[PDB]
Amino acid sequence: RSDRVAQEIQKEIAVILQREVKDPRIGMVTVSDVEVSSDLSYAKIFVTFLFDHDEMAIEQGMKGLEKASPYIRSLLGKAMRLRIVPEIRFIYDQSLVEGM
Repeated sequence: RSDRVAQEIQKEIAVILQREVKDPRIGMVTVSDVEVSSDLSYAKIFVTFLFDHDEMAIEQGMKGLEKASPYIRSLLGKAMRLRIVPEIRFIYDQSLVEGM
């Protein structure tokens, strides 16, 4: 049943990340996927940043995301109305992207 939670979190965390994260060095934070453990206890949030050329900026953005994790879990909780909100971890997705 982790699929429903993962799908819901992807939907909702996308919205939160677009609205709450404002850092010009990384730009829009996009959610590429979400995986949730079978026990619905943990979630992995794969993300990419609009500006990905400065390695130090990417790191600072990933630290900002971890520092902001408790607040982000609180927003998910409100958005999803879950009794137990999974712990969350952010992972930068280095998968191949074309775009154009």
